[PDB]
Amino acid sequence: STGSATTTPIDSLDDAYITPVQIGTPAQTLNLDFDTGSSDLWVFSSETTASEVDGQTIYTPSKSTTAKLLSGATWSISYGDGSSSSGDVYTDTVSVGGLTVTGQAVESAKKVSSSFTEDSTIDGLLGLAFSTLNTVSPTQQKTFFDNAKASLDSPVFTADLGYHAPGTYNFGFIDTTAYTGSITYTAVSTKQGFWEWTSTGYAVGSGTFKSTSIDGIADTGTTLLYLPATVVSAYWAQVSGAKSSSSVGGYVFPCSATLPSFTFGVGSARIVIPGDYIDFGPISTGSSSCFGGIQSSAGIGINIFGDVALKAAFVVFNGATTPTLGFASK
Ligand SMILES: O[C@H]1[C@H](NCC2CC2)[C@H]2CO[C@H](O2)[C@@H]1Sc1ccccc1
Repeated sequence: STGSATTTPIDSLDDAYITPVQIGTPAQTLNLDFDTGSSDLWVFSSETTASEVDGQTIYTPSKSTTAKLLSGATWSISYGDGSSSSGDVYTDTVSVGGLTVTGQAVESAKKVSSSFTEDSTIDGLLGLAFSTLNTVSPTQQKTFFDNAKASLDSPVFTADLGYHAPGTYNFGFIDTTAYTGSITYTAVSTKQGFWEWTSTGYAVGSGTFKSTSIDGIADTGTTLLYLPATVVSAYWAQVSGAKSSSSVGGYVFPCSATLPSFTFGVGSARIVIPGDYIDFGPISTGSSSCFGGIQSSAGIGINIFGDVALKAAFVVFNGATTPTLGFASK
């Protein structure tokens, strides 16, 4: 089997991407944030505290003839930005782009934090990291990919995120028309539950490539590119007037600037992030100070190849017995 679904930016800055997902019988379609940095599939629901729902589409398990409460099961998660959600668990039928999993754990939110409430465009998350990170207690549950894997033509999924444009998530096959040149595969460590790999270095604009190992995670659920302070300083030093602002919470730059590209290494291959991918627009409406799309990971504990990096590539999440990651230009 295979599946193929279009993923769409939630706003003009590509702050996140949403992908339609069918849950239950009859289908209830929710727009979920596919997140390769977490392992819970959770949704706004009929159980979510009413004051914490503000325009999201909800899953109503009582209207699904295939929904079954998973007795005694609860979940609770918190993300890097300090947002969180929690609730109870159903199993139900879940389909993505024509690929169907029966008995998928669908984690129904009873509570969500303010950031989730305030984002009307995201109805929940679909985790695609390793199932060892799944938060369901007392019995940990499998991700959609882990449940689908054995049925797939090939045990893989691919992320092809667009810049200011729709893109695609494919399950079970590699669309050889969706990239240029070859896909370069690189080793993954699953020891922290992430698609964790080591980039071979970087360049800023037309500058010389610096060979240096950068361990980080391929994370579709993180908007920006978070890298070591040394690397980030080298990037922003090439932008006149750019500075790290403690008040704003990172590097900002004059909106009149032309940003240089940023290249990262995948083995001997190179992925080039165009400068405009690194522009996240005015810090507040009407400001001429713009927020940068490359930021320091110093306060995080891990480097994160988020959407700013991934959208510059066709990315293969290879879930073979020994997982690997593939990157191609496009
Ligand atoms: O990019 C943000 C995400 N924003 C959601 C998007 C709709 C706007 C969420 C999910 O994860 C964090 O908060 C990351 S920042 C991060 C920081 C430290 C560690 C990991 C990630």
